[PDB]
Amino acid sequence: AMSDTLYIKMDQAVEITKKQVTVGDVAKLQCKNKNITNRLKSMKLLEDTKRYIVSIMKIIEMADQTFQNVDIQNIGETECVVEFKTP
Repeated sequence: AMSDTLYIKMDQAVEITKKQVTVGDVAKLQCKNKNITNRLKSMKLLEDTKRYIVSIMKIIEMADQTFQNVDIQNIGETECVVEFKTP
């Protein structure tokens, strides 16, 4: 019986030019099991069409909803301001 440990360090603020912001645009990830971070890196958090705050709990809900035996350890911020450029 093996649980994967996922380490999350979210940024405080992020400037984004893109159409979509993903978990990886917002936080650095580490897991020994790369299937975990590869999937989570790319998951849509939100799509552009000014600034949107992301809660760590949203990312955790997502990981818990996506993955089987993955417990999370939060290393970083709990709230993050994403601001879209291209004005």
